[PDB]
Amino acid sequence: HSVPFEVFDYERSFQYHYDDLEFNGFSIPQLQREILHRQHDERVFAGF
Amino acid sequence: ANSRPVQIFDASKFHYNFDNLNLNGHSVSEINTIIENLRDHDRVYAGF
Repeated sequence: HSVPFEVFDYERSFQYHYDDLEFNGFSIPQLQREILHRQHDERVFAGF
Repeated sequence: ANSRPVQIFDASKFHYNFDNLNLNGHSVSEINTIIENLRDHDRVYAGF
């Protein structure tokens, strides 16, 4: 399975699953709201 | 008057049914997932 067109969905081949999907106490339904809150305010960015 | 394979299919005109359809403790979804579970593992067969 060295072909790169199935690693996108790993449940069929490797079906790995870590102990938890948390990161610094962040839940998947949670992330949406603070992402929206951050993107609400205008920003300036650097592109290299 | 039921010799026609065109109208032979539906059992509503035959008045019978089954209570359950589970096989070996596996519901429809169990087969519907084990099919791709075995498809992920490639192999070869024979034909006669």
